[PDB]
Amino acid sequence: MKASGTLREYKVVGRCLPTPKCRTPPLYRMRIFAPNHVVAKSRFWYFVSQLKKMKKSSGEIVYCGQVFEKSPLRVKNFGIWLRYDSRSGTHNMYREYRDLTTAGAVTQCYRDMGARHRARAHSIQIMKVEEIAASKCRRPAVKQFHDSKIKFPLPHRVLRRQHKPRFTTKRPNTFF
Amino acid sequence: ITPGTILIILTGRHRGKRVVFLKQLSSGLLLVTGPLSLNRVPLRRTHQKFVIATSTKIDISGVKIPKHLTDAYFKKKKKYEITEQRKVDQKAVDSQILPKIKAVPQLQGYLRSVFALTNGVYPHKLVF
Amino acid sequence: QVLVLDGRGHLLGRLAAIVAKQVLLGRKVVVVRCEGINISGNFYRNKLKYLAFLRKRMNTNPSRGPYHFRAPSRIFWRTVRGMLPHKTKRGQAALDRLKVFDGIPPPYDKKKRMVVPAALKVVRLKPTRKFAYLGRLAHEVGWKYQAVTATLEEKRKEKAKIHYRKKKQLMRLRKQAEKNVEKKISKFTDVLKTHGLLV
Amino acid sequence: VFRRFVEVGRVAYVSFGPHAGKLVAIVDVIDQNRALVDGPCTRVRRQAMPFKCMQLTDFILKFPHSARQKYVRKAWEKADINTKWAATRWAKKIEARERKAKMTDFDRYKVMKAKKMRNRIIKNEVKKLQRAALLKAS
Amino acid sequence: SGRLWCKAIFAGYKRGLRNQREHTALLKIEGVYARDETEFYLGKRCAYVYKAKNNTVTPGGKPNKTRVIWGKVTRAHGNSGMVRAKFRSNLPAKAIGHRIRVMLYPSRI
Amino acid sequence: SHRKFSAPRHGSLGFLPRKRSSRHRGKVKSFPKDDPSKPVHLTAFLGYKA
RNA sequence: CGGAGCCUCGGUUGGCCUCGGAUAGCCGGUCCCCCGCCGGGGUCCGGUGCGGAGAGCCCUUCGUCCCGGGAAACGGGGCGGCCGGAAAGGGGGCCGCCCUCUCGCCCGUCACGCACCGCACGUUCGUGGGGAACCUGGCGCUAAACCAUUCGUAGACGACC
RNA sequence: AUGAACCGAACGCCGGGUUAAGGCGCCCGAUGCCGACGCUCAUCAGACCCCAGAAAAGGUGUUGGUUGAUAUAGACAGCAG
Ligand SMILES: [Mg+2]
Ligand SMILES: [Mg+2]
Ligand SMILES: [Mg+2]
Ligand SMILES: [Mg+2]
Ligand SMILES: [Mg+2]
Repeated sequence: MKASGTLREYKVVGRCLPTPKCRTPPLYRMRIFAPNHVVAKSRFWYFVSQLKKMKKSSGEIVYCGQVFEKSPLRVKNFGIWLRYDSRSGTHNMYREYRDLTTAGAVTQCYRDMGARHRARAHSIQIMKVEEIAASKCRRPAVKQFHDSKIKFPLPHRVLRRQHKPRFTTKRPNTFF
Repeated sequence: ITPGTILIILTGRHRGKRVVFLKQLSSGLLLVTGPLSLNRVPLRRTHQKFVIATSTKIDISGVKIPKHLTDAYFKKKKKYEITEQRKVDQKAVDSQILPKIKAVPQLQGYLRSVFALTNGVYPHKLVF
Repeated sequence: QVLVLDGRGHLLGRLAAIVAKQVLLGRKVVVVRCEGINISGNFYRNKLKYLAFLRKRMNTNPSRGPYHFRAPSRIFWRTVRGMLPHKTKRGQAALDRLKVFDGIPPPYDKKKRMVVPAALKVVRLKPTRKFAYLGRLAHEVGWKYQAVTATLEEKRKEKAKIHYRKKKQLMRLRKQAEKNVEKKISKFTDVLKTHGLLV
Repeated sequence: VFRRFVEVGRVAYVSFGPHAGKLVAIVDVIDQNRALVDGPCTRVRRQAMPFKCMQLTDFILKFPHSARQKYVRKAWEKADINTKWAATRWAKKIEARERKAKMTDFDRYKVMKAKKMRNRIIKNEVKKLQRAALLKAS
Repeated sequence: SGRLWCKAIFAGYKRGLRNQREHTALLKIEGVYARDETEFYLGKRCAYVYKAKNNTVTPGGKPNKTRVIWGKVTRAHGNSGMVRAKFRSNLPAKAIGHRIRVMLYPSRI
Repeated sequence: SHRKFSAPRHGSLGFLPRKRSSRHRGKVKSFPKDDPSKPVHLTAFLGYKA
């Protein structure tokens, strides 16, 4: 799997095929994040195969729908637990992000994990994502934004749109 | 392109000049004519493709062009000589067009002037 | 029709690429005050790289070896040449189109210098990074005309300062004239204001 | 020093992006390079917006960082931001820029004719002032 | 009584890194540097004007030494406003970095 | 292989272009640096070896 | 210095005649202020997504004809003097002249200019660079190098003194 | 870049369009996107399978993570008894 663009949160349920041994196999539900449902179901089967004695052929999907953010207009702090493979040995991580949507926080988690640890998407597997209150937040990089009277300027405005005035006589100003 | 609009001729000998548009001929060409007193433009045919149309129009719904001029009338015959009827029709249509355009301030001078491209003038950016 | 690019505050390679492409498009580009060209990285690394360039030399006959020019203008000219197919007629023609000078000669001091923001140091470099002046580096490596060029630059800057003072007083007189004549040019002003040329 | 500060309750002009050219009031700051914004009186929905596409102005209206769009409209209309923006010099030259882009061909000729005479009048007034300065000097 | 054609620079042929097709030419029209602005110039008539040694016939006037190679503008080329043009005869390589007139009578406004 | 016994190089490369001089009379490459404090005086002369 | 043509070479299709310089700060006025060979600093006032804006500025080319209104009367065109330029020197400014005008620009009236009958390289910087005499008149010009010979501070021959 | 074996893909002579692998500062067609998120100071930086060069060990350079501690009963410093 590759985290192409913003990920989407998928709710997927699956169960084994009915068998003469047991008529009703239990139904298992998982929360996953993937570019589309086609790879989402593949990820679900990968996790279920790794967890229980269920396989793609021995089981079947039931419902693979997309879970929308309940409050996409409220900024929320998300604590994300990770289990990824490094160059030698695997590690468990807890990282705090700050985003409007759970899927966006997961996408940002994939981006910065790959940036900081070279941990690619196939190496990273997500285990638990939840909304965490500011009091329960622990990482200072996220706690610093928890200020009612927050106020900061934009110090250095790097000149974008360089090539439109490409040949000009004016030295650009970075103070506004 | 609507009757009573202003056109810019780009190809013929009267290139770069602003002309008043009358109507569409039966041959598909545009029957255009400017005040000959202004920009020396007779009753002349022109092609729709080869003409730029600007967003400046006058209401000529109250004028009556002669109905005896058609594609055969403007068809080339075979040194060129001007017939008396051409002058008569040109005066007849000028007597109805020129007073109308003179209502709009600074319109006669605009028609007398020509169209040209200077430095930094780009047709895609400019809107006419 | 001829570009005059000020070399002050421009990154070496970043400016060279734009100049080389513009010249290959057929333009005539002249770069002025090459001693003000900045180079990214610390000054020691930049001079160390150029010292390595000096060491690289044909062994059997140094006369045929690489021609290490010490003047900032010729250093910039060489780095632009590296971005062109100078082995071909079009590449040599482009090099002929390009003219590079140290300082601001009288043929170009009376004109207005252009600045390319796409290669400006304060735009393409973080404020916390270190940079090296091409003129200082050239003097360190063997340029023999930093002082005389500096004196000439000082003299023309003083003369341009006097010219700018006269330009200022002309502008002030113009605005005083506009304020005194607005009564009889009002009809020639509102038209521009309604068409977005004087607001 | 600085005079414009990104704080809860400041409006900002948008240069590029989806809603370019429409003022939006920042409600809360999400991250270092992203903040929640909402323009209730200019038809801009509450959404995330990076700082690099918004130019903060010197207009601040007071409301809590979690207030709903209902209050933001109330604060915006009571502060009368729209008329203040219409009156500021910034929007005046923005609108003048739009006017000169909207300029037709016929009126462009009219402006060219008008500006020619205007330059002539200004130039002769300048030179008749210069000779007065010269005779005053000597 | 002035110029009635846009200015263009003959950048080069429609070429790959190691191959070039001479039937298509790349033109850089002055002023336009983006795809959303190169839409206007599609379908225009592009002409390369050059002089010669001996005289040649000139329509509507005395014969002189000027010759042209007519062509049209096919479609856009890249995000930087570069455009593709096809001429009746392939443009000679002498014209690299030289002015090409883009007419306006193939109008679409 | 290497040179068995190290020896100094014959001749000097500082005068490498050992060619007949283009000009007959020896010309002065650089005069001593001038200083305003000193009085005005000549810095060179021409004679003939006897 | 003060006319018409021929051959060849090509691209070009209005110019911008200038502060320096910062980018976690600038720009323009300003004296009610203090010092200096008008410049610098301090106070104050206007802007700053730069409007004294290269997203910018100037000229703008169809013309002639008559009369009228708006701007100019101090200016437009062309003969003498005064300075400004050295990094690869400015076809700039200033003061008088005998000639000339309300023509030059901005809006109104009048008509005309091969209206070459829809159709392409049109429109220029072009007295462009190089060459041959045709060319009428004016002001100034009658040289040097090489070979040969000698020299011998030099030298295979050239070369050099 | 370069190349008998690598990736795509196999070939009659051509026009139009679109792609694979690989690319889009310049050479050199194409990012002249107002591209997104972070890391990186190198006085030997780094820059794409085969591939053309590096190891064990260490860093109070800098970033993230794990675990165990102590602190308003007033800690780690730091200056004194
Ligand atoms: Mg030895
Ligand atoms: Mg020509
Ligand atoms: Mg394979
Ligand atoms: Mg093909
Ligand atoms: Mg390549």
